[PDB]
Amino acid sequence: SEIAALKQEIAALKKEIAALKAGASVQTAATSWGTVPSIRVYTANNGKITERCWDGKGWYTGAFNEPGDNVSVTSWLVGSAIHIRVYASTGTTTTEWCWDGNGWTKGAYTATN
Amino acid sequence: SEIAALKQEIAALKKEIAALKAGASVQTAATSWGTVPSIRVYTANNGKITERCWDGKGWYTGAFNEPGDNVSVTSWLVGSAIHIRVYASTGTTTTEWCWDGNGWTKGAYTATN
Amino acid sequence: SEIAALKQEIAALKKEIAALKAGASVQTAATSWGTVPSIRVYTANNGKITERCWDGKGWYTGAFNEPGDNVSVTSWLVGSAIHIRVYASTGTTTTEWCWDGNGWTKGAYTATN
Ligand SMILES: OC[C@H]1O[C@@H](O)[C@@H](O)[C@@H](O)[C@@H]1O
Ligand SMILES: OC[C@H]1O[C@@H](O)[C@@H](O)[C@@H](O)[C@@H]1O
Ligand SMILES: OC[C@H]1O[C@@H](O)[C@@H](O)[C@@H](O)[C@@H]1O
Ligand SMILES: OC[C@H]1O[C@@H](O)[C@@H](O)[C@@H](O)[C@@H]1O
Ligand SMILES: OC[C@H]1O[C@@H](O)[C@@H](O)[C@@H](O)[C@@H]1O
Ligand SMILES: OC[C@H]1O[C@@H](O)[C@@H](O)[C@@H](O)[C@@H]1O
Repeated sequence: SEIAALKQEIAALKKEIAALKAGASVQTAATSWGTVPSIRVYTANNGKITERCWDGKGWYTGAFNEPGDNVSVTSWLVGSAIHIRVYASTGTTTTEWCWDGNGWTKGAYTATN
Repeated sequence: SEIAALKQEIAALKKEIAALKAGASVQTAATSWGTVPSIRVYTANNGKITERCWDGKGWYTGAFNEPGDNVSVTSWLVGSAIHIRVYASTGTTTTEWCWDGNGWTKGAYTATN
Repeated sequence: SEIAALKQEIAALKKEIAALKAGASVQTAATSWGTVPSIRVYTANNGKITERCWDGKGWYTGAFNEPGDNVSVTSWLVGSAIHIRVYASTGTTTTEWCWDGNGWTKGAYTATN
């Protein structure tokens, strides 16, 4: 019956991986500012984070393009200038990315002192 | 020893799926507004997103009830009117949902132009 | 050929778990306040959530240290006092944690009434 147990094991093994990846989806983060408002939506997909932008008219693709399997975001206004920080994580490594009005740059964030 | 390798493989196979789903949990997103404040907490559970609300007294169930395995949220005030956008993702499909004071509606967001 | 199918099954079984955990990473949430600003970044890692803080000078470790596999956060100001709510989830159990200026405390949030 060992071969029959293998047939059952193969079926259980195909079910266990089908179910894993079936329930798998992309992960997003969002932030907004002003009264219009502007909206930025960051999507982690297959180890890549990309950005979509809304400034009142329609949606378009933003500059942000960095690696990661997970993303979070916060932002604040200095008067009307927007400042954005995006936290991108692969494995156990979190990288901070900074928008301060003139391009994305790597930030000072570290996970442990 | 092939049958013995199968016994070991079955044990490794039961460990590999137990560990996967054991570490699995629901995913949440949160937003807030005002000085009271009001709080909204969105929970993705088994392909369903639902909403819990706090307006200063206690917690209750909100109107939001849409499919998705992942959720993010942002909100803004126009004077004292709250506007909410919720980003719900299943597989590779992200759907935007809009609260503007008179019911949830599907938003214009798309992932690629 | 059953033993040969087992050799193939073992290879498929080692690929299916390698790929799972390979794509696995930590999950983060972020919030900010003021014009400096202050930033708080919460990281869920191996069932533990910890906190990193920025108040204008550099990054340091905060007080927050609670269990969970997933985290979300929101915050608001009452004048200049910061109030924070962190939502920590293990399995299907979401616990709210409250910062109101004098230590973290468990909040009134429940998932269903
Ligand atoms: O004008 C669009 C730009 O807006 C900024 O807020 C950032 O989100 C940039 O990544 C983006 O390219
Ligand atoms: O502008 C650069 C700096 O901005 C601060 O607000 C923090 O986000 C730092 O980690 C970052 O390096
Ligand atoms: O009054 C409760 C209502 O508040 C709005 O902000 C939305 O979150 C609705 O989904 C909810 O039903
Ligand atoms: O109110 C409808 C519209 O509101 C805007 O702010 C964006 O979120 C759009 O994608 C949406 O369709
Ligand atoms: O001063 C640092 C403190 O700041 C508060 O906002 C909280 O984030 C605490 O957990 C933290 O220890
Ligand atoms: O300060 C305690 C209370 O604060 C409120 O804003 C909510 O977050 C409650 O769930 C919490 O118990």
